[PDB]
Amino acid sequence: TTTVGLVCKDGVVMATEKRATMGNFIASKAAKKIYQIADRMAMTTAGSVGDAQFLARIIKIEANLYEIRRERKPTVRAIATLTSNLLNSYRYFPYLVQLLIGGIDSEGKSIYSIDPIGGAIEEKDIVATGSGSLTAYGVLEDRFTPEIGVDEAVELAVRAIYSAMKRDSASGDGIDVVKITEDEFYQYSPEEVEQILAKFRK
Amino acid sequence: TTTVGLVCKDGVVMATEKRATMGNFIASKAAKKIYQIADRMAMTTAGSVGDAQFLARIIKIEANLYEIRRERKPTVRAIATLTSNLLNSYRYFPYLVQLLIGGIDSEGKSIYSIDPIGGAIEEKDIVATGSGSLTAYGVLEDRFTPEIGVDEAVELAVRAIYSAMKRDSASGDGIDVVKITEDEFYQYSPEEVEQILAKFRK
Amino acid sequence: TTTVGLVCKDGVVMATEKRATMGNFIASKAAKKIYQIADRMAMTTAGSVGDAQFLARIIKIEANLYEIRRERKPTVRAIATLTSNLLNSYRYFPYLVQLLIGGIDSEGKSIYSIDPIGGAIEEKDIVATGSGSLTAYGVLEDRFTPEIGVDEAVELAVRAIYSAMKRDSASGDGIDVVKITEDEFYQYSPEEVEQILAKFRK
Amino acid sequence: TTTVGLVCKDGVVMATEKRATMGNFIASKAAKKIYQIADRMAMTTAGSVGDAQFLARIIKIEANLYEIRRERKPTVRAIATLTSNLLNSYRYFPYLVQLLIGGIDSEGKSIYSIDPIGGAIEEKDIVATGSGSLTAYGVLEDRFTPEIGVDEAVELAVRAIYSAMKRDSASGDGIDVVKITEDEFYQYSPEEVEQILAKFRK
Amino acid sequence: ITVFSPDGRLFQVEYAREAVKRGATAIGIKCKEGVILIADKRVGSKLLEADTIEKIYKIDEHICAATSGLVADARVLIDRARIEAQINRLTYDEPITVKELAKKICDFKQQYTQYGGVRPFGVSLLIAGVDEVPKLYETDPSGALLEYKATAIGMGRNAVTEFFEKEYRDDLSFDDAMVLGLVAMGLSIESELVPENIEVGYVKVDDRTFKEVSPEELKPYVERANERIRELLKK
Amino acid sequence: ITVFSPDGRLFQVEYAREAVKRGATAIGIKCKEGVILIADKRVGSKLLEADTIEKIYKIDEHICAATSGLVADARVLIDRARIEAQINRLTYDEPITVKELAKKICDFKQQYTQYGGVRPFGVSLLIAGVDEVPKLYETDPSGALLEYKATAIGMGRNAVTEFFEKEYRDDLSFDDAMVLGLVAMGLSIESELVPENIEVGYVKVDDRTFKEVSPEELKPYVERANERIRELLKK
Amino acid sequence: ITVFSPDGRLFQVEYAREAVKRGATAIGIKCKEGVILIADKRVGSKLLEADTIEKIYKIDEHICAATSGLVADARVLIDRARIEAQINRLTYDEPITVKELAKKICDFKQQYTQYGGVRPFGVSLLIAGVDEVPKLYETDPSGALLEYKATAIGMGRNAVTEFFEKEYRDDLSFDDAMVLGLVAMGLSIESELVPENIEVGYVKVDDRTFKEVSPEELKPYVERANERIRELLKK
Amino acid sequence: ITVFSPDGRLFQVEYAREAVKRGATAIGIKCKEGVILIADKRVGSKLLEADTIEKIYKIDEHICAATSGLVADARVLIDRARIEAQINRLTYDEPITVKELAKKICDFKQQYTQYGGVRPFGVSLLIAGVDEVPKLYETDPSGALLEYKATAIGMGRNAVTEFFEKEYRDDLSFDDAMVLGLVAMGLSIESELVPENIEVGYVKVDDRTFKEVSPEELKPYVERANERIRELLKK
Amino acid sequence: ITVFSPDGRLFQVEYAREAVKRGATAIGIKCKEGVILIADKRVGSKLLEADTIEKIYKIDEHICAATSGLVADARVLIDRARIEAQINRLTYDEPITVKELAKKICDFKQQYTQYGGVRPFGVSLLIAGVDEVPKLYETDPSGALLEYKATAIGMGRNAVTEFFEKEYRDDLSFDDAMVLGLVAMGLSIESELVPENIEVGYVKVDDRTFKEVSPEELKPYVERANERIRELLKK
Repeated sequence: TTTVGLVCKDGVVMATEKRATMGNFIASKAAKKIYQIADRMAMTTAGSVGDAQFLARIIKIEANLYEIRRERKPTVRAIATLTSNLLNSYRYFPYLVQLLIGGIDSEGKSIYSIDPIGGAIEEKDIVATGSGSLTAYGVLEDRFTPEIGVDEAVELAVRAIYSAMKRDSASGDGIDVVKITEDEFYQYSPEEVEQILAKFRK
Repeated sequence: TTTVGLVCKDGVVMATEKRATMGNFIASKAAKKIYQIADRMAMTTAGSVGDAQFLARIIKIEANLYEIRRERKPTVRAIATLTSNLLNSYRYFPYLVQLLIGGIDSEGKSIYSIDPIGGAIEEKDIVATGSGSLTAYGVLEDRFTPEIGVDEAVELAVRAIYSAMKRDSASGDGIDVVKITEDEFYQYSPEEVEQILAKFRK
Repeated sequence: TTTVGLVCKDGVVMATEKRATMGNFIASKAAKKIYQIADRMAMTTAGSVGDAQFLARIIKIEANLYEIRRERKPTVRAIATLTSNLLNSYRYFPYLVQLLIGGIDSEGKSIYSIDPIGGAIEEKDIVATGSGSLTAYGVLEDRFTPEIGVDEAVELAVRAIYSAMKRDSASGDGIDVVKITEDEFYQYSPEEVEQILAKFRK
Repeated sequence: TTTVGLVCKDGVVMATEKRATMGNFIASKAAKKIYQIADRMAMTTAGSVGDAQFLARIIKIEANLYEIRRERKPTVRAIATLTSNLLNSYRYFPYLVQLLIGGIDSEGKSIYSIDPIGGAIEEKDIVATGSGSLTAYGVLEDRFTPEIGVDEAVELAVRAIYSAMKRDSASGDGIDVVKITEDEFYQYSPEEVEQILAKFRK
Repeated sequence: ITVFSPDGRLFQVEYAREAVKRGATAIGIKCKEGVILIADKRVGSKLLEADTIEKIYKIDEHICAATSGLVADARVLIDRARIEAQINRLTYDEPITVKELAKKICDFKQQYTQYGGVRPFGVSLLIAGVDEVPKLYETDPSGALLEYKATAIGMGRNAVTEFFEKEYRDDLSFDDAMVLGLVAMGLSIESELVPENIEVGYVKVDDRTFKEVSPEELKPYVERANERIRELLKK
Repeated sequence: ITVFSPDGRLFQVEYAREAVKRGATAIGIKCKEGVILIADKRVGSKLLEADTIEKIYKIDEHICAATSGLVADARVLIDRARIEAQINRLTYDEPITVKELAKKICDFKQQYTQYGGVRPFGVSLLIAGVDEVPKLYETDPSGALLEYKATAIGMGRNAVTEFFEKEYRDDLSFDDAMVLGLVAMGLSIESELVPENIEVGYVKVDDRTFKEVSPEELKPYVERANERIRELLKK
Repeated sequence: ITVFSPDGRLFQVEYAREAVKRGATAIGIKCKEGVILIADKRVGSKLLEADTIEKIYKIDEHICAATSGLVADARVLIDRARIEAQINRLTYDEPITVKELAKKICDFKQQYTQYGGVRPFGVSLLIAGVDEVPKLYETDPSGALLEYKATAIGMGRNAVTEFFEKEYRDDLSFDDAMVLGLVAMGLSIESELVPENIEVGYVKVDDRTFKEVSPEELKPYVERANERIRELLKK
Repeated sequence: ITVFSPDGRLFQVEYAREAVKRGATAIGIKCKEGVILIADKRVGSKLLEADTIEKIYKIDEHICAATSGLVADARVLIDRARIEAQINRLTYDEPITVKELAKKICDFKQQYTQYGGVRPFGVSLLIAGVDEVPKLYETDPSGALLEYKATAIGMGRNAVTEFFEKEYRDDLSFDDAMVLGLVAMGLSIESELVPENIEVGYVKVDDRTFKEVSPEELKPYVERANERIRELLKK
Repeated sequence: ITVFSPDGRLFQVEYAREAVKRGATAIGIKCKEGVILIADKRVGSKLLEADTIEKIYKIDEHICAATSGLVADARVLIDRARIEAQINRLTYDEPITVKELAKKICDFKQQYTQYGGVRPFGVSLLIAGVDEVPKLYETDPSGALLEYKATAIGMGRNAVTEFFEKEYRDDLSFDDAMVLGLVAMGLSIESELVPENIEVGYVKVDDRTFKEVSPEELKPYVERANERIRELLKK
């Protein structure tokens, strides 16, 4: 459990682990925990895995629903605030997940962190939930400067969750990353990320 | 987690601790536990962060709705009361917060504290609410006088909050302040506040 | 709480202890746990006097109603099953009172033991309930025959019940007994029974 | 409690102890624990005694109704599957009872066990169930042939329940037994079963 | 109640539309520089207070609507627009588009027309705002939606709409567009206007916030618009 | 029940207005110094104890309302109006305005006009109070909200309004206004009044409290009015 | 069911009033020293028992009611009144006053007017009591509630009201109010009463409780009235 | 509302079918490389903006559906299609097929025809889409569903269906197929098209994503079409 | 409203029956080797995609029904019959019998003519299958089921039945049965058959699996039937 997210001057990069365990039994290690909600808009999730993917599907269906219906793709803001409202209505039922929905929209770049009882907080800045987060956000803040490429942003996010990986293997050992550039929506998958961590040894 | 709020002779100035934690861990750079409800009304929350956010949004929507329907701008009492009856209707899905809603209307200046158990009480010119409040009352009330400028008051608010922050090992950094002067609803935000508290050192 | 119930060749007799085990507390001494449901049909209870008396009122009424509506005297099985459905419906409302409903009809004679969790067991000759169930039954077993007279059954029943009834001294004064012989729904009353069991001593 | 059920070349034979306790006390041994569902079909319960009684009446009433509605007797599987759905319908107030419902139809013979929380499995030849399963299955597996005849099976089926009920502290008070030979639906009764063990160690 | 006619029209929608027709005219004139939304106060006598009559209701904070028809039906549909407009801010944290709100209040009209336990509204609304470009809508009792660049509802509808086929232009100067809509209003009533027996609001492009013409500001526009109104009722 | 005509008017609304015509007259006269409300009890028989009869109903501490139409409809609407005024106080801790109280119950009337389950409330209510400045509204069966400043509902509407059309000045000290309103009532019924067969309430500017004017206190006004009433009915 | 006609009257309510007139009269006379409520329980057949049949039903201990119109409709309303008077004692631990009770069952009748799947109760009730001072009421099937000094419902309404218009006085001796009341009853039927076919109950001030005037104690009043019942038919 | 006719039809369906004839023609051409759906947004005034009025709606990411009949019903019916589509996608992670999408919205029209609580939706839709092969449906206001290769609903149905019977192939390639449906549209309105008076969408096979034809991209096809429309019309 | 005729018939049901007659003819024929079911894919234009018109629905793995009457109703009844069939499966883990499937949808159909709030079905189905002997049922719009040894519904109702009275031998083989039905169908529409204006499906006994005869295997049975259809339309 860690999510990191950073808002560059050339796009948006988010990262997450692939591995979250309940007990010593491994619930996933092949699940993506970054989902793509709308064309160039992602959702990243810290908490349990299960609720994260089921929830991302509803928010995706609703995002597609906003696009088709209103004749205009939804803002990052629109979908974050719509997830927040849903979470809050849904506090009788298991959707206690702390999510970072972010992307690009007509207003530029943003990532919102979404409180698990619903309640968005706008960031033009950087964020981590999780239990890997404590270390990662520290390392994240050290080499982040507001003049930053997404070329190096992917490196940094990998680096940050590598720090989280030292604690337990629960975080890291599989890591997803996304780069979003408003004309590319690239989800690296293990193999490529393995080479960006092959410059960091492990 | 404390809020102070003070009615000045020509406005309202109130402040909170920006400090928002999960453990003791700082997830984002900003998490404003101060909301603008109406054009010259605030809502400061001492207690939970996420529950506050969503709840503020409701009240805020209703303050706008009020204005549009009645062709009259809400008074401080109106929003403040509206919130009490709201909390009480919605105790089935309780928000565990001690708010302070105050600011400025045609009628003049006032700040009300609102329970989730309900009831909006009015505080004459000083109020402190939170775990840090007992410490806050101390600093606030020595140097508060019934005649105090808005400018003299901002110095006092930051000071009243600051006394708590050094005391806790789960606080230290972050400040909210809003001077509401009857022309402006200025939200000073971290940078500007910082030079206010580089006159009281550490 | 001891109940006996036995099907003769020529009568049906059942007995109970006057009050249940309530602790050292007592309320009245015109309390009874033996009620008349239909003309020649009784209900004896193991459990609370209050729970037994209320439910008995509902059953007596439905029995009376059955009788009227189909111009046929209800048979004991008809009431025992009727009472089975009331209990199963009310298994999450407090009626853990466990009933022996027996007496006399056109189809013959029985005693049916009816449970909070439903069904009805036709007891073909000897039946007890309670905490005094094992003690009281053993006394019965001893002199029971399928040819026992109505009075011998009365003499048997009072001795048998009196043995388990030794356990409580704030219920060993008074005894419930009933004769069902198709001509008498006789309920003896304390005084007339008491000279019988002077001989088995107080 | 212990059940068996034997599938045969000439029938279905099933057996269970007749211990039926209410509270935890044996009121009387004037009970059954084999209930007749259809013309040539039985239900034997392992689990709590209370649940089994009323539940037999319901399953049964539905089976005479199916015979009436469809002009054709139900199959072994139809009743067993119904009992599965029946259990799952009232699972807000659940009945915890493991019913072995089996008997005879045109398709041949079979015994289906149904679990209180879900589906109905077929048991190929041999089925047993209860806290006495472990011994009772132990008798079966060292003497069962698949060319086992109906009278032979009654002797084997008794021996399984006999051996099992001695060991447990929750099982005894005679053996109930049933032969379903599609010419008779014979229930051996206390009288007869007692003689099959009096060829043993009584 | 609501059933199809042998023409395949709704008897009750056509009757609802005539209901609009005996209302009181409104008018909306659009430009690239804002959208002007004007509605005619009813003054029948001098006992009618005429400083506190609603004819231009503000719905959301950059979307206003004017009305004609049954003022009772209309307010309730307007209150409903205001709740829907704020429900958008609650669930998406962004104001409703001028189109988006328009559809949503017409769902409300359309549901009533179809159910036989209730009758359609006998109101038409003009909903005008700026979501990022000026918009002006006209909704019909059926719940039909038509974007427009100039429009009128009410009694003056026919007069004004015909009028806009000559005068209206695609781009206009806001000060021009404002005056052109007072001229139209003047024409339809068949008399000079007085600043306090007409209502005017506007969403401008620069403000993106509904504002409403105070009587004094209005004053010069009535005066310039009176000269052309005079020319027209001579020819 | 309620459907539109080929002429666009809801038959039920139009007929509810005939009920209002068929009712005992009230009246509102608002000046700068506060707002008065006068209602005719009449006659009765001489067995009617018509000095206990309400027709002026206090809704809120600073609001009263009068009525004409169906008595039954009137009373029920007034009980909802009173509930509404206190519900505002429950939820916003501030008294309801005169407009929002009048508005809320007109929305409630509009609910009973569109639904075919019910027939309309056949009542006109005058809502008068001083909430932030004297305001006197008149409500109509449909929920037509119109603000007046001197008005009449009931059997006396045609007469009393023509009276107010020449005579109403906006200036008026409170006494000149009460005498004005009383004269108007007198012309309708075509005779001199009895202060016991009329009931006068008022909400004042200076008190901002409702008081109902008892026959003792009303006495000097009546005397100065019966003078004028007799005079004008000889012209 | 219930619809307005162009004459502004709910036709079903006007038909209910005709139902009242076809019922058996009751009458109430009010004095300073209590209120008396007399009702005709007169039977048409010999086999019909006139020793038990109510036309004066006790509501609360301070309140009584009489009735005219459809006995079935009445009996449901009166049972409602009995419950309603008792609901007051639950929640405020005081006895309901006469106005609030009559008003409450009237608010109930008014609902059944305006509810489209159910029809107006066809009944007028005379609710008499002494809550502090004497009160007498007449309700109507409309929901109309009017306080009267002396009145009738039913057959006798036109005759008896008229009769009171001359003979009733504002104050009377209880004993005189009683004879006057029974005279009015005899004039209406145009025959002499017997005690065995009228019911007279009251609520007195001094007692503050309801008692019912036993046939033995009815007797002397009926004989005293008999002389005048003839006198007025020889006039 | 809806019941059988003595001729074994349903009145409300038949009059609804007439509602479609009284609408604005639309029209679909299915070829092997896509399905093209062109609708007539040909306007009634010059102040009706013909560049922000919509009559071809996207329903999913490979389905678009055009409409004729009543505007209001259509919008709502299609909104139901958009939710039903996405609901499918939610439950099965597979995008809803044209046929099956059409079946659920036909069930919905059928519910409103079936049941006596509500009147039918008076619209015909053409649902166009490539599920995995190009599919073109016609939906009728009863809830009937028919697969066509080329079809029309609305005003132009008579002209357009007759035209395809005289010119249409199935080895018709995409460009020629676009011109066919634009030519056919021209015949409906008995004039040459204008690119601002029609909206065109197509789900292609190769893309398998709906993309709308631009006003820019309309122009090559309008030019070609016009040579063939003029030739036919001037004969 | 569905009420009684003074002839003991339901009218809505008689009217529904004519809707069944005016529908698209199907037809089932049973032999002791399985049961066939043929339904005419009806085409009015060359622009119907006729290969995709469903007129024989599969309902379980051994049950199929074709239909005649109103197409909208027909589907929902069939969608109903599909869930119902499966529900039997879900609770008893048997297949539903063909008779019981027919009962259960006919019990549904009855509700729709029991309640006067909603309209009847106007669809008849031919539900054919193999429970454990072949079956064929004709359901009625009342909701009543009759077992037929070979029958039709629709416009061929009398033509097909008449034919079967003479031709039907009982005691038939499948290949004969196949052709026999085809003749009966070709005579319904009174012309010669092509395989692509009929859809044909069957449940064999010796497999108990449903199959739809693709036009490839269909063509040989047609060819034999075109000889007999010709013979008969030339006598």
